[PDB]
Amino acid sequence: EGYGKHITSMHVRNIFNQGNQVIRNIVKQQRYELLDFTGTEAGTTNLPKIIPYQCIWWRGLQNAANVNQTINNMIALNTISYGVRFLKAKLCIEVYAVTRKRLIQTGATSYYTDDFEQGQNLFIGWADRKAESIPITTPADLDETKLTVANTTLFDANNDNITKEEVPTREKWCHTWDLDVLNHNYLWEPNNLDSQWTLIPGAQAVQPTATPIGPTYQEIVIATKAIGANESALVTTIQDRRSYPRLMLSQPQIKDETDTMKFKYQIRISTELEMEHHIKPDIANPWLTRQTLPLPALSGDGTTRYVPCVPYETHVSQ
Amino acid sequence: QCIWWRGLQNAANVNQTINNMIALNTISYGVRFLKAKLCIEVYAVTRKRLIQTGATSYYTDDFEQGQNLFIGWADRKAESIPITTPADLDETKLTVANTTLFDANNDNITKEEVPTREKWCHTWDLDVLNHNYLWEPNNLDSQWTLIPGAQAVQPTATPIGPTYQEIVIATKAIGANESALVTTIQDRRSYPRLMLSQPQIKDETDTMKFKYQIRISTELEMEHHIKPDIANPWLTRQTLPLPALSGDGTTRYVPCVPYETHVSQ
Amino acid sequence: EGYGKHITSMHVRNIFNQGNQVIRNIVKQQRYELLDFTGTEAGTTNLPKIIPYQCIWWRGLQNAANVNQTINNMIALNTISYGVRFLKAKLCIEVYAVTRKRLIQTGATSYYTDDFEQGQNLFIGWADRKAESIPITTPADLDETKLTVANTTLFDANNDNITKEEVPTREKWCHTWDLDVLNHNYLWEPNNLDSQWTLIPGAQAVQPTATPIGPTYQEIVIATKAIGANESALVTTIQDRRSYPRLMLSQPQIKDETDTMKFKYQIRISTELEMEHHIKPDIANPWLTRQTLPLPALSGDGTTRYVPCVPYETHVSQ
Amino acid sequence: EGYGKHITSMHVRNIFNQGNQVIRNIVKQQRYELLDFTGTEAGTTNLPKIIPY
Repeated sequence: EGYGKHITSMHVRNIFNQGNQVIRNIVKQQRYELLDFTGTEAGTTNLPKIIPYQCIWWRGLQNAANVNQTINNMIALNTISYGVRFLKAKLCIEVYAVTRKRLIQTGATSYYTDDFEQGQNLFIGWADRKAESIPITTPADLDETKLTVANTTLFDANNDNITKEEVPTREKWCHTWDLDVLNHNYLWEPNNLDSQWTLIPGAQAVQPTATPIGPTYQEIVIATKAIGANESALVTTIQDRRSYPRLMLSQPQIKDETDTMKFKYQIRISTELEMEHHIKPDIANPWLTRQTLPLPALSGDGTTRYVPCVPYETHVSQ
Repeated sequence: QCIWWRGLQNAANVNQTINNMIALNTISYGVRFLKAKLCIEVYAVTRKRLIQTGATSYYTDDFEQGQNLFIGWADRKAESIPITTPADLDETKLTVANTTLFDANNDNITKEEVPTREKWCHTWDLDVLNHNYLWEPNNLDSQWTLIPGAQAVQPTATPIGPTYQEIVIATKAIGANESALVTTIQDRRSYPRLMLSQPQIKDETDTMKFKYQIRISTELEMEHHIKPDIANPWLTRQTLPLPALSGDGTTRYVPCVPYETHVSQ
Repeated sequence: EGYGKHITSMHVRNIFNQGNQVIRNIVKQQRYELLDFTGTEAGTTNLPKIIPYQCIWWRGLQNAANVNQTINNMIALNTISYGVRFLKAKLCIEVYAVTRKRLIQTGATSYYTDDFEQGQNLFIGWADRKAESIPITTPADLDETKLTVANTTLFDANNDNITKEEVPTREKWCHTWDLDVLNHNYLWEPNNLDSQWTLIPGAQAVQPTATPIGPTYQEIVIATKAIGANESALVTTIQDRRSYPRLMLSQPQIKDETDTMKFKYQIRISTELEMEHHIKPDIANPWLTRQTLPLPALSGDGTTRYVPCVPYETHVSQ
Repeated sequence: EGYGKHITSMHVRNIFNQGNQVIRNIVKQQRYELLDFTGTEAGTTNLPKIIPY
C-alpha cells in the first residue's frame, strides 16, 4: 500500500480520444461586390445574377484573393479531420447603393449619366417554381457578379413563376440554410472546398446523366469507399431531401426608350458557413471513413456542368 | 467476430447445444441471435522462471499470482484477424506477428486485468436486425462466417456483401424463378478484437513468459423461428444470410473495426 | 421598403472573428516504459530516473515514434494559432510490474534471476527541498527511462531531503500542473514543441548564466518582439512564480551482498497536456503577437544545458 | 485485484443445461375428409366411422 498523495488503484485508463472531438470553424467570406446590369458583356448584361450557393462559392473560390484564415483554418483542420459536418449556412446580402445609367435621348445624341434610383429595390429571385440548373465552367465562372444564364429573367410577362424579394438600398437580406442533413453518426468526407463542381450537403434526388453526382444525392445513400487496396468500406445512410432553388439577383425589367433600364448595385454579401470538423482520433484509424461519405460533386469529363437546383419538395399528408 | 462461439476450431467440443441448433436449423426458416455472453474464468497464473548462471539456464514454472491476465480490446485501432481454417481460430493458438498489448510509444489498447481467481464476463447484443428480418439459418460450420452486426468495412478481396451495411440490399434466389429482394436497415457494430496477453515484463535476455489456465465460457442465445406448419419457401424474403468472407482466398481478414464515432444533434 | 422575408435594416455588421476563438487540444502521450536499474550503462544504473516535465517531454519528443495525432493536431493548429495557452498538465504513472534481479552468491558462482518483488513500491521523489538542475543534451537525452544524474539518489543516509511517494505495482500516481500562469490576456507564442530546451509555462526566477531563458522567467515580463523589420512590439505582463521541482523515479537503496538490490519496473506513463489554441483571426493581424510571448527556452550555444528546477517558494504572511 | 469492467470473483459456474429445457411443439393435422356411408365396400358402408384417437 503506497502512502503517496494522489495515488489510487488504477482503473481501466486509455486516454486516447476515441475519435470523438469537435471544433466548430466558421468559413466566412465577406465581399463588397459590384452588381452591374449596364454592360453588354461578361455577365454585366441585364440577365439576372445567380448566387451559386448550391456550390462551394461559400469559400470564395471564384477569386483566390478572397482567401482568408477561415479557409486557411479549414484547409488546416481538414488535414486533421476524418470527417466534417456543415451545421449552418448563413447568406446575407447588404445592399448599399442603387445606381442606374440614365439616358437622355435626343436624336442620336444619347446623353449618359449614372444616378441614384433609391426608391427601387434589389430583387432576390428564388426560382422556386422552376427546375433551373446552373452552368459551372470554372471557379471564376461561379462569381455571383458575372454569373448569368441567357434568356433568364425574374420577370415573365406570361407566367411569372419566381418569388422575388425586394432589398432596398440600406436594408439587408439574410437567408440561412441547415446543411446538417446527415444522420446516423455519418459525416462528410473532409474537403478543402477547392473544387466548384463540389456541391453542398442536402439531397436533390436529381442529377445530370452526363455528370452523375452519385448516391450522395439520395434520401438513402449507398456507396463503397476504397480506403485502401483491401479494406473497402460500405457507406449506407439515410438522408433528407433538400430543394435548394437558385437565387437570382436582378433589377426590375423596367422599359425605357429603346430598351430596358440598366441599373447597377453595390452590395456587401456576407457568407457564414458553420462547419464542425470532427478531428482525427489520437490513434490512426483509417476505417473511420466507413461513416464518412463524400460531398456531392458533379462527375464526368464535362467542362461545363449543370447543378440540378431542384426548386421544391411536395409535401404529402398522412 | 467469427463463429468460434460454436467451438468449431475443434470438433471434440461439439455438444448437444450445437446438435440442438443443427437440428433446429433444419426446421427453422430464420434465426435470431439475441445475446452473446463471453466469460473468461482464470484459474492459474504460471510463468517459466529462469535462473541464469553463465550458460546454465535453470528452468522452472512458478505461480505468479499477483500478476493478472490482460484482456486487450484493440478499441483504438483497426486490426483484422486472419482466418486460414477452423483450427486457425482457436483462441489459444491464434496470434498475429508484431502485435502486442504494450507499445512503448503509443499504447492504444484498453487492457483489463483478470487475476487468477477472478472472472471476466462480456456480453454482446447480436439482435441488430429489425423490420421483422431474420438471419438465414446457419449450422455455424464455417469460420469465415461472421456474427451479426454491421461493420461497414469489408475487404476487397473477400467481400462480405450487403450484410455489412446499415442498409441492406440483396436478392435471394430461393428458386430458379421467384428470387426475393431483401432490404432492411441495420445498426452499426464495432466489435474490436479481444487480445489476451501477459505483461511485457522484461527479464534477463528476454521478456518473462507466463502461461495461464482459464475456463472460457461462451453462451450464445439464438432464437430459431421455426418453419411454418405449411411450406412457404418465400419466408426467406425477410431472412438474410450471415455475413461471411467471400472469395477464393484461403487466408481471410475479418475487419474488426474498433469503434463508432458518435455525433451530437 | 422591401417586402421580402428575413429582410431588416442593416446594423453594423463585420462577421470577422475579432481574433477571439479557442479550441482546446489535448496533447496526450501514453507509453509503456521499461524502468531499469539493473544495468551499468546508459541510464540503466541504480541512479534515479528524472521525469523532465519542466521540459517539453510532454510531447514525447525524445522518440519520434511516439508522435500521434494530438501532436499532429497541435502542429497543425500552431500554424493557424497566433497564441496558445496551457491550462493543465496531467502526469499519470501507472505501475504494472515490479521485478528485481536476484543474486545467489556462492563463491564466484553468482546465480542470476529476475523475480517479482511486489510488496515493494516505486518511489516518486520530488526533490522539493533542493535546487537540482536537469542536464539536457538532446531530445533523446530527456527520455525519462535513460535520464539520470550521477551521484544522485532519493536516499541520503545523512540528510534525506526528498519527499518520496510510493507507487505499488498496481496502483497509479497522478499529478496535475496548472500551466495557465499567464494573465492580462497574454498568451504563449505558438510552438510545435519540437525543441527540448524549450520549457513549460510558469516562472522559475532562476536561470543559468550560460543559457539565459530571458524575461519569460520573471514574475514581471519585459521583452521586445520584432514581428517585422519595423513594428517591433513591447510585451510586458505579470506572471506568478512556479517551482516545478524535479520528479525522481527510483527504487529503494536496499543493500544486498556486495551491492544494492537492482530492481526494474514496468509502467504506463500517461501525459495529458491541455492546451488551448487561440486561432488566428479571420483577417491577418501580425500585431496580435504584442500580447503573445515566447515559451521559456534555454538559450546559448551550449550543447548540454541545465534547466533550473527550483524546488519551492517560501510563503510570507501579511 | 483486477481493475477491468464486468470483472468479479468467480462463483460456481457450470452453464450446461442440467437437462431442464422445454419447447412446446404442437402436432396439428387438418383434413377435409369425405365421410361416405353410400358405398358397399372399403368402409364406405353405413357402419359408423371410428376416430382412432
